[PDB]
Amino acid sequence: ALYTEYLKQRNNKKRRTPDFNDDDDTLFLEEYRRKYPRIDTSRYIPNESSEVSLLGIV
Amino acid sequence: ESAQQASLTESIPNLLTSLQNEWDAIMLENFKLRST
Amino acid sequence: MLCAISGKVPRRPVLSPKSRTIFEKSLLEQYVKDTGNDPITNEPLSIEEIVEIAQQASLTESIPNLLTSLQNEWDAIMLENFKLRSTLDSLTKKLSTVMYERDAAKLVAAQLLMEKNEDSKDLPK
Amino acid sequence: MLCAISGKVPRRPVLSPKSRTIFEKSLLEQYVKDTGNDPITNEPLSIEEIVESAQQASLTESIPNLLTSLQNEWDAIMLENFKLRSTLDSLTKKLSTVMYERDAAKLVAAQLLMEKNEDSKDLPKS
Amino acid sequence: LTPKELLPHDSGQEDNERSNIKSGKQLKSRIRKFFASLPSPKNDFEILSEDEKEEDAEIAEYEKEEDNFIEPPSQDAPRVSLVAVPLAYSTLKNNPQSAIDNKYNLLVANAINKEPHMESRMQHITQGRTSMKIQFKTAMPPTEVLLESIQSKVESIEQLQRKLQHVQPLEQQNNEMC
Repeated sequence: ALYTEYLKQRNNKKRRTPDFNDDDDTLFLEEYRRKYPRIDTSRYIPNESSEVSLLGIV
Repeated sequence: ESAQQASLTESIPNLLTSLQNEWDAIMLENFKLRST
Repeated sequence: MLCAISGKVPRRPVLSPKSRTIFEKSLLEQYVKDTGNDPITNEPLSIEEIVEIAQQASLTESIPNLLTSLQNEWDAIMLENFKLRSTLDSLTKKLSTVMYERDAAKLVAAQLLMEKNEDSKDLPK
Repeated sequence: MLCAISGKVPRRPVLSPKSRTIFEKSLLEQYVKDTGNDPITNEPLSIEEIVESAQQASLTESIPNLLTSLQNEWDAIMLENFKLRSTLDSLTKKLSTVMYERDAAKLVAAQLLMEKNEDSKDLPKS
Repeated sequence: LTPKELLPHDSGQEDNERSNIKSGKQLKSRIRKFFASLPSPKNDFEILSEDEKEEDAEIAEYEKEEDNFIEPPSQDAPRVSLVAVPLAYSTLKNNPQSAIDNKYNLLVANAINKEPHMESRMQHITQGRTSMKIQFKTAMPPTEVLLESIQSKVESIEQLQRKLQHVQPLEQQNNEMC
C-alpha cells in the first residue's frame, strides 16, 4: 500500500521542534534533547578514537 | 560455521532519517520487482 | 527470569561460578573485557568461568503504527534512564550535607562537655 | 582477505567444507596432495570438497547492520544503568548508617544541653 | 654520639607525622569525597534544628575557604574528636531492620518527588542550552575534522560502490549471453 500510494510514513521530528518556557510534556522533550546530546558526543568520541583507520580498512 | 562498516559522522538520524530510507527502499524496490 | 545487569528476559543466559547470578552472555562479556571481575560481588572471574545456561513470543496486535511505537519506547527509555541519574547525584549530594552536620555536631559536643566539666568543678567548691 | 596457511593475500580463494576458512587454491591443493586433510582442524578433506546466484548484493554499510547497531546502543545503555544501580546501593547504604548515627547522636546533644544548663541552673542558685 | 643525615631524616619524619595529623583532622567530609556560598540561605533557615543548623552552616562556610571567612580556630581536634566518637558509639538485628525499613521509606520518597516533576523547567533547558553549546561545538569540530578525512575516503568508498553496480549489470547480460 505504501509503495502503490508512493507515500512514506512520517517519523517523529518533535525533538528538533522543542522550545523553551513550555509545558510539562515539553519538559520531557528538552530532557530528551540532553540524553540525545550525551549519546551523540559519546558516539562521536568512539569515531575520533578509531580514526580514519576504521574507514580505511573497510 | 570480520566485516567493518564505518558509521557516518552524522550518526536522531538512525531513528528518523536512516530507518525511513531503509523501509522506503525495501518497499519501492519489491513493488517495482513485482512490476518487473 | 531476569538478567541482573539489564533486567531483560535472557535469550542466551550464562551463570557465573564465583557468585550465584545468571547473567546474559553479551553483557557479562563486555564487563569482563573491561575489568576481570564479577559485577555483583567483585570477585576475580574470567570468560571461561561462565557456564552457558520459557521463550514466549510477543504478538503485539493486529506496521506504520509500529514505527511510532518504537519511537515512543526509545523516547521513554531515554527519560527513564535520565531521571534515575539525576536522582543518584542528588541523593549523594544530600548525603554530603548530612556528613558535614554529623562532624559539626560532634565538635559542638566538645564545647558542651567543657561547660559541664566547668560546672562540675564549681559545684564541688 | 588473508590465507590462513601462509598469511598472504590469496589470488584464488577456495573455502573448505570441513573447517570454514578461506584458503588459497594453489596452497591448499598441495596440502591436500600431501595428506588428505584440512590444515586447521585435521579433518578429512579432498580436492572436490574444496570449492571456490541471481540476487544482486550491495556493500555492508551503516537494514541488517542498522538493526545490529541498535542492539549495541541499548546493550551499552543497559550497562550504564548498572553503574547507577550499584552506586545507588552504596550511597543509600551509607545514608542509612549516617542518618542512624545522626538520630542516635542528637539524643545525646539534647541531653547535654539539658545537663550543662541544669548544672548552670543548679550552681547559680546556690 | 655522632649523628650524620639522621636529624634530617628525623625532621622529615616529624614533618611527615605533623602533616598526617593536619590532613586527618581537617574535616571528615572534605577529606573523604564530595557548594555555593550563601549567607541569605543561612539567614532564611534560622526559623529546623534552630541551633545546630546555624552551627553546621558556619562550619560549611569556614571549610569552603558574597563570602566572608572568619574562624579557622576550630579544627588540635584529633584527640577530642576521638573521645567524642567513642562516647557517641557507646550510646548508640533490631537496629539493622529499623535502618533498612527507613531506607525503603526514603527510597519511596525519592521516587515520588521525581515522578511528580516529569521555575524548575527554565533551569533544565538552560542546562541543555549549555550542553547544546558545548557538545554540538564539540560535535562540529569532530565532524569537520572527520569530514576533512572521511569524505575524501567516502568518495573512495562510494565511487567503488558504484563500480559494483556496473560489474553486476555487466555480469548478468554476459551470463544471459553465455
